[PDB]
Amino acid sequence: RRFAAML
Amino acid sequence: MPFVNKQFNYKDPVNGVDIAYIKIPNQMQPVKAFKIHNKIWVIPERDTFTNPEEGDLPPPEAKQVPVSYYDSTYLSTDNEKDNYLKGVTKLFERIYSTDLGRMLLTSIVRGIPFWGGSTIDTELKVIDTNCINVIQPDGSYRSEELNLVIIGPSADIIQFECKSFGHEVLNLTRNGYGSTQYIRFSPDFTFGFEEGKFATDPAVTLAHELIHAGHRLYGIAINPNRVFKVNLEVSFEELRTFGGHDAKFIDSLQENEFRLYYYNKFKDIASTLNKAKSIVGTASLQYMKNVFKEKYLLSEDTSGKFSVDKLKFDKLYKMLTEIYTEDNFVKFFKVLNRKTYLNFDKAVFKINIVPKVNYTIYDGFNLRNTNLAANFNGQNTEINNMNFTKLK
Ligand code: NI
Ligand SMILES: [Zn+2]
Repeated sequence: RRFAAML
Repeated sequence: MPFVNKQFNYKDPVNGVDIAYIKIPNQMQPVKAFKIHNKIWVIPERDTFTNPEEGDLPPPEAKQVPVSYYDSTYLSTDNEKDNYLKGVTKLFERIYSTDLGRMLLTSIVRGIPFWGGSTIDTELKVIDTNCINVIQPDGSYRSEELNLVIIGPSADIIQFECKSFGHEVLNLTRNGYGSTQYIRFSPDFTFGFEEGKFATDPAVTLAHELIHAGHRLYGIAINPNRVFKVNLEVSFEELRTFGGHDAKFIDSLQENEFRLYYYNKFKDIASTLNKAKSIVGTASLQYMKNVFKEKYLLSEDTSGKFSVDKLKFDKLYKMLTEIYTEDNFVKFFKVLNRKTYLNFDKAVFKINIVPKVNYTIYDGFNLRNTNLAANFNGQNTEINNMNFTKLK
């Protein structure tokens, strides 16, 4: 998963 | 292998062996899939199966570029699917062409999900969600083991991720068993990162996912609920997947507690192999024992009994958890890349890596013998401006 998915 | 054993075209005739129609444990209509390598399949379709809550193509409160991106039209024609297929193929070859990638891919092929789907503890049975149903000439299906499926994204085209089917009573990705990994991914988009002038090499983005899949295939993935404050909370799993600079954020004590933990889980598997008396399927209990001996690098004594070798375990474990990392892949590819995981994409670009004048197995975007060779010009979306289309 891309960092975007931590947000 | 040259890795991928042939140049598939999406229109190539099915042969029921490496080009066929399949089902993925859901009823769904069959879709055309391609085995590009032992245990590895590619389904050039938008993923509207693997999730019940995800069987459509943009929701009301959807995020904007460059976090999410929507286009229900993407991957709906045979030309697109053929292109998708050839893109994914290229990236596998690009990854495989590196020593690091060669190893990761080998660990993945070897990483067959454990046969722990039986009620009797002396019986080895495959878990059905680790297979696909492959259509045969009479319209009958045959179940086939696989480790990895590359599939088109769902509604959100750039929501790349590893997904796998669960178990009523087993945590396959976390108990050392592993399960078949479905990677939502697209070769036709990438991201501009800080600082977003420079585009991420799609080979790096796939490798990232392959590393997650590595973890999950060996049942050593870390619960996403396990996070570390970073400043912001990020999962243990991602920080270690990226590696490099980010390693600093990982508590070494927990790191060691998981290691001992999974050494034990491998003992369980060894112990189970020792107690095995029967198997389901067609070869062979002895053959499956050897398969798993190799996966978990178990040691076999003269009486044929299995045990975990501490050295071999430490090497295997280290390989999967801190050698296969995004940061390390960057080094091998010698491309430009974010130096940390905590880096916001600043843009999204439509690309096309299939033409060899656009992107090569060896240089990615930064083709040698072109103006794009130096200073990562190939990754510079302002300089290599015909290879990138900024989205919305
Ligand atoms: Ni720092
Ligand atoms: Zn990730």
